[PDB]
Amino acid sequence: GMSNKFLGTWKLVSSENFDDYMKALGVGLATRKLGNLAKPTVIISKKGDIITTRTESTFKNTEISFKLGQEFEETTADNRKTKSIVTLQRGSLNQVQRWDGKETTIKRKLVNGKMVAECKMKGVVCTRIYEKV
Ligand SMILES: CCCCCC/C=C\CCCCCCCCCC(=O)O
Repeated sequence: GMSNKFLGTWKLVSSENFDDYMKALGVGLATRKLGNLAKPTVIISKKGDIITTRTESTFKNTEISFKLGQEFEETTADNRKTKSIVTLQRGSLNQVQRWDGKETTIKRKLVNGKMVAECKMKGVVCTRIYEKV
């Protein structure tokens, strides 16, 4: 299952290409400006087979709870209503969001104790690095 090394509180220390990733999602300028300034905390916890991923920032908070491999309804930080699935692949916690015939993926993996999130849509790739708090 998911490594217990994912569990805990993570703080964003680096973000590369987030603006173009948000543009690809259809996020408007004012929102992108605040999104680029945000340095969120991400909290990953588990209760039984239910994993919760909570994101906290001054601008927006989000929270998803899911079982691996089972589709769930998600509301994203930019208020998309998606159908999402999280899978485990070679230690990587991989989230796919689908809405209106579109798709984006967020792959979270542990690298030397950091969590690295790779966000992909329409060939635009964003990398966000988090440190454990
Ligand atoms: C990080 C999301 C909350 C704070 C920023 C919200 C600003 C704009 C909403 C549009 C961004 C939606 C995509 C967020 C992807 C975050 C991936 C990650 O966990 O690093």
